Amino acid sequence: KIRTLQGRVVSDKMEKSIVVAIERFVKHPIYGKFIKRTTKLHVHDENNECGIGDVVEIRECRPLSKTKSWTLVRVVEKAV
Amino acid sequence: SMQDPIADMLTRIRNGQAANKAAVTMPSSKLKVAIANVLKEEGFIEDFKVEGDTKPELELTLKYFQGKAVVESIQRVSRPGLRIYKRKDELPKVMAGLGIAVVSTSKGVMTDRAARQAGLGGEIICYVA
Amino acid sequence: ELQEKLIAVNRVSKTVKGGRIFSFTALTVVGDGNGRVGFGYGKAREVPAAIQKAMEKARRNMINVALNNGTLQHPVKGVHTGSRVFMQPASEGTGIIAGGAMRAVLEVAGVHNVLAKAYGSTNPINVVRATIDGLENMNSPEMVAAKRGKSVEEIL
Amino acid sequence: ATVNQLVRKPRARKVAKSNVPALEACPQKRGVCTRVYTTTPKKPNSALRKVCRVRLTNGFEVTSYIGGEGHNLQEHSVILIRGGRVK
Amino acid sequence: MVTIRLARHGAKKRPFYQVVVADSRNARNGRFIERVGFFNPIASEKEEGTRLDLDRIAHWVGQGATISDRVAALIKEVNKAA
Amino acid sequence: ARYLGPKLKLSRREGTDLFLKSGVRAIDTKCKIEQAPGQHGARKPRLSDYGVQLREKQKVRRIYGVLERQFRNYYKEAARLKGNTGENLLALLEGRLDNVVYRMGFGATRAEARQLVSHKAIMVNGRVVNIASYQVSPNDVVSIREKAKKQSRVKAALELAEQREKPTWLEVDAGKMEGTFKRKPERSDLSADINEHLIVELYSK
RNA sequence: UUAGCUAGUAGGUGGGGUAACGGCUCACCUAGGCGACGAUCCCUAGCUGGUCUGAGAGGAUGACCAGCCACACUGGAACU
RNA sequence: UACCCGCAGAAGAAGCACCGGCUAACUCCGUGCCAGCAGCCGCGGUAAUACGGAGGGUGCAAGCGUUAAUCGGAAUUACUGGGCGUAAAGCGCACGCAGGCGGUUUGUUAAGUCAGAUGUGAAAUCCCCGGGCUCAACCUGGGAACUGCAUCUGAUACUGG
Ligand SMILES: [Mg+2]
Repeated sequence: KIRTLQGRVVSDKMEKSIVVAIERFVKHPIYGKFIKRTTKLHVHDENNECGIGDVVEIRECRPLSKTKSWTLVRVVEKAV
Repeated sequence: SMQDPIADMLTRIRNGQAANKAAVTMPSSKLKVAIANVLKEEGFIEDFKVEGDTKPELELTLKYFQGKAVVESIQRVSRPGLRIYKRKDELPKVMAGLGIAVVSTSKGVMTDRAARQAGLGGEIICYVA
Repeated sequence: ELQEKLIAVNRVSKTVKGGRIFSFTALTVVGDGNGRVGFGYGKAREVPAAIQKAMEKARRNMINVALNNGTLQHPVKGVHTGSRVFMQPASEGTGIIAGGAMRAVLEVAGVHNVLAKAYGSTNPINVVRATIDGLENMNSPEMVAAKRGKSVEEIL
Repeated sequence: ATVNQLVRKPRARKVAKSNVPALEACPQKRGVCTRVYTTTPKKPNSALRKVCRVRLTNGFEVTSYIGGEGHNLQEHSVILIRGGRVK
Repeated sequence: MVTIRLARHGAKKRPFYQVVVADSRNARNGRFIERVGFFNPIASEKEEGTRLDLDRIAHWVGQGATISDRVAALIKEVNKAA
Repeated sequence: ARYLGPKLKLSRREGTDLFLKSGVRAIDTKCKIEQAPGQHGARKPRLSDYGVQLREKQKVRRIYGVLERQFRNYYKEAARLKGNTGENLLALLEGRLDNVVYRMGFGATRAEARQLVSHKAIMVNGRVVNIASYQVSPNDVVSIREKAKKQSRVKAALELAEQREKPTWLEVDAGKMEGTFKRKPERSDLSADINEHLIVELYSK
């Protein structure tokens, strides 16, 4: 129901914050080729619990930090 | 090496017309039969004979008319390096509709004029004229 | 009734020990207003003389073209010797849209409402050879019904 | 011409320049006469082409052909140029 | 705030008015809010001269709209003629 | 914004009939009908493809006296419309008010029809229409108003209309000096010397 | 022939601040942040509806009308 | 003011550019690589349709030319819609990461994709059908369109997972 997204957990080093990159898969406006395009986001996790290199599921929230307005909701396939 | 069996198929059809062969064979695929069961229905081949157990082999029968060929043109629209997805309104008219355009939509494989009457677009495979 | 149009007046030369022998060459096309058309490239020592040889070539060796009512039946392209030329049927009451030799060859072909475009070499000898080849293999709905073993309504 | 190369690099349409840059996209520009003289042209033609070295508005020092036959031009004179090369 | 005023849209010496819902701080070229009709003072015969959606107007007065002088006159005189 | 020069000089250029005078005196008794005007007018050149398309369009303009820009506006209008554009174009030419007065033969020439519309002596649906280039709607009447019914150049032009072929799409009267635009004409209802497939292509380079 | 850039920077905790959330500010932690999908730096530029051309694809373009933005001798700052 | 009648006479009311081919339209005379002309090719070195003048003609028109400026023609950056043996162009080869690309078959997923539906995509403009100004320009009614994006419901052939 909620406008939620997934993506790739890139960084988990800084506290209560993870970096998640998102693949948007879009047509070129002229050449028509479908391009994998990457949108990274600073996502507020709690607990610093996310393993690096992971698929998370996120949600747009009120502005948490100077570079961070995103909070996860849940985690799929945490392992390596 | 093997980047497409479909572009392999159409070229083997294309080179067999000029070679004036009566039977063009190749290993078969599930998508290959779904195309080969159109052109018999659309009247561009005469027979296809899918056989083979360990590995299915599709064997075709080329349609020739007045000595010369029937397949005047055979192309590829959605190549593996560049895919084509057109809606029901942007379905083409091959040789002003006299030829046919093979489109695969969610309702299997059919021609464009059937897909217009189906009222739903999809992935245009090739042009046959 | 076979209306005739000259296309090119031209002066080529051979070279001998004495000097240069100028020779005048000419390209013509004939056509009946139906789907019968034929081109002719003549050559002599004289401008009103080489055209008659150009006509006499064109009066023979004709070609039978499946027209529609006043236009083509489907767009098609035409090539001969680097002279890629695209052509296209049009709606009624728009005239011939072409240039060079292509205006002449379609007018004796008896079409009336076309779209046409030349790419590459506009050499009037090979540009009209490309028009003919595209008009030659343009085929009827009736033939492809017979070629595919169907009817017109089984094609539409 | 592969579309991946076309993705990684767009078609660079060539950028053309003006052959008449001193007007700087203007129809006409005011000028000041600096030297009025004649010049022999190149090989296929033989004349004395009346011509003037011109200080412009923007400080440019150009040469500009005097059209017509006969004129009343001096140095330190205010003229107006339209363009066009002389072959 | 919300206004309904007369907006000159026509040639010189021959006026024509788009009487629309607009803003009382914006302008005639610029921002309206919603186009609720038109008016011609050179409305001749065999043609309508004032075609207004007189029910969405009642929706905005219900929201507390502001009605101009001729607009209050002509909405009356439409209802005093229709 | 009118042509004012010699009429038959234009006829000598295009070589054909342009109907520019009343035809009472014979046209060949007024000009050499097959010599172009001036010095080099006898010798016919091998005239090119560009010229005959120009001469065709220069014919049709000089048939109706229409300058190039205003004629181009007819081309833009006919191209916007549907079907055969030249048939649409000739309908616009037949739609002209000063044309129909000549087609009803109220003025002896088109210029003699034009001056009447200029001098306001016409009523269209009972209304005076000063514009000569006005487009005539179907099922309308074109009446001579009663100030200038008494002009001798009106009724003599009626006899010249008797000399000409009567048009078909015009319910014309005589005793009231009025008419009625029945319907639009066809290409077939006009002459055959005007090629549809040339004036289109001239403005479609 | 612009490849490294960043220290309130980047995140946290706590305090403060604003109509509002948030290095918004401060303190204290943490060393992060960013970049070859062009960061950085330089040059040029108000932006869009649109306009012009082109068969289209596109290309160029932003006077007039609009929608937004920015500016008001210059540089500053608050006031109400 | 719009509009309406008188008034008077053909009256008060046409000009630029062009003619060597390109591109519609030519003679004559001056001129002699001079004077010059010139978008290009190119004309003038005593017989110039290319200079200058005249005549004649062509093109437009209350304007006509030149310059500037943008696209088109130009497929001459080729998505639509190019090429690389010698006309410009395949690295001197090999390796290989990121990268792009992927046999076959079954389920799953429904991401892409397709279909439907909601929201929005302001007005103006353009298009279509009308109307109004004597028409036209212009004004204006209605429509379509605004090629999108968001959301929801599907769809399962293909491409993904
Ligand atoms: Mg038409």
